Amino acid sequence: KAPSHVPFLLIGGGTAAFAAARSIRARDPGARVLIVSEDPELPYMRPPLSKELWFSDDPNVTKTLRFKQNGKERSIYFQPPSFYVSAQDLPHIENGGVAVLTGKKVVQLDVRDNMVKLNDGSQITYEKCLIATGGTPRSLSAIDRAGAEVKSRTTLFRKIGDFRSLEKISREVKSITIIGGGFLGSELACALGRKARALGTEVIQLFPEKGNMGKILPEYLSNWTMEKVRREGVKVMPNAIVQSVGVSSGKLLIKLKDGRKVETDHIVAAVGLEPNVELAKTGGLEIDSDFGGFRVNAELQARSNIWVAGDAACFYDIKLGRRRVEHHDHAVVSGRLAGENMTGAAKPYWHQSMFWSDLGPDVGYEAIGLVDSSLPTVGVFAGKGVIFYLRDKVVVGIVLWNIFNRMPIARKIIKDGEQHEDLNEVAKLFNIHVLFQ
Ligand SMILES: Cc1cc2nc3c(=O)[nH]c(=O)nc-3n(C[C@H](O)[C@H](O)[C@H](O)COP(=O)(O)OP(=O)(O)OC[C@H]3O[C@@H](n4cnc5c(N)ncnc54)[C@H](O)[C@@H]3O)c2cc1C
Ligand SMILES: Nc1ccnc2cc(Cl)ccc12
Repeated sequence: KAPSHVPFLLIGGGTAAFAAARSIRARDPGARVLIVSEDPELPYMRPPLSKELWFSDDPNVTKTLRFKQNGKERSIYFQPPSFYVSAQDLPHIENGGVAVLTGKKVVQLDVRDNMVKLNDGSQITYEKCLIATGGTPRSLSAIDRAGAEVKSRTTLFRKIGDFRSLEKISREVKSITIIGGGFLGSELACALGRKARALGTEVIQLFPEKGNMGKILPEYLSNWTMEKVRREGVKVMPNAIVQSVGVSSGKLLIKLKDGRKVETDHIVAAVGLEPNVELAKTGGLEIDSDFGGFRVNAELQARSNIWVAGDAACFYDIKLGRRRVEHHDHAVVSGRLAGENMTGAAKPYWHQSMFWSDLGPDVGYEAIGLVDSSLPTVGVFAGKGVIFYLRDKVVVGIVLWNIFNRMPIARKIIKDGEQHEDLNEVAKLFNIHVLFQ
């Protein structure tokens, strides 16, 4: 099936890989691109798995994997199978194409010989290679010590299969507990909260921070967000640190360090991500000790014929410094950029990528740049506002709270690197006419 040589080899079949394949095909007409994906599915977008797919009117959504966005229905897959060609035919099809080798994992990378070895022993030589391996969900040490019973009833949410299995659980058990206050955990709490209001079931979200998104948003806005999640039918337990997890009367028992105890039927752990850097060993590729991931330069390049994009890429931002970003749009932007550089562009990361979060069709966040609650922040509000994240009197990150269609404005503010004595005048650029942290 897999040919012996391919011009463009993309390792990983996710968002960054697909954006690169499209970019390569657009920049190099007739290009022959092979995606190798350990997952059995073709490249698909993940944001819907914690959002639109749960708010669908169609009860066959679990099968169709179609969702309504404003309002137009679409598939979770980036392209239908008709868009792709088979790997075996990729060398011979006139004017080339894009092929996906599913159910196959690259286990060895030989940088000197421009070659990889798959889990089945097959070997593929390449001319240009992209590493777009993404990451694997983290787990809690308390769950790793809890035993097989607890582990079998704990979900690490990332893939289509995780959505299908958790959606079935939401219709079978009476209580689900989400561990993690980040965007994924909070989105899933709002999604399961909607499903639980109709079924009369329970949804719990606990995390160590004082409020939802506490590591991202300032405290005043994190607390406002916590109240909104609570009003979606969720029992939110802030300031909760898990000490142990066990099984009691057939139910899961979560013991917190502060003495509280939570009984539940199923657990969903949304506690971050680890970059998939296993190939750095055989490949002799540098890993970044500070941010994790493959260390690459501003052009996303690691070695002469190897680039890295997406969640796994720790890159140099010429304006904001060395970073590693784990956002959907960043995978598209960095994958597209890598693709262009794999066809001779030599372009640095320049167009900043944005990210967003929806806590239902009511609350919506957009953000861009260096967004960290540790940085000093200035928030101008009017249920609506903009949060400026500062560094040396220069806005380095922006959060748009219920403000839409103004990302190009935020992108220009950060690019300009200007200093501002009255950020209230900058807030007017977002149609905002007070809080510090
Ligand atoms: C449920 C969910 C909701 C999200 N919602 C949002 C959102 O609303 N907004 C936002 O900005 N971001 C969101 N994100 C983040 C965004 O989806 C990720 O940043 C994006 O998917 C990263 O793209 P990627 O190509 O780098 O990695 P991935 O999408 O993880 O793709 C990597 C693929 O490569 C495979 N792979 C790994 N190693 C190998 C190997 N050795 N050989 C072969 N294949 C391999 C992995 O199995 C995976 O299939 C969400 C993520 C999840 C999971
Ligand atoms: N709404 C989001 C914004 C950014 N990053 C996210 C990562 C995950 Cl895993 C889930 C949701 C996200």
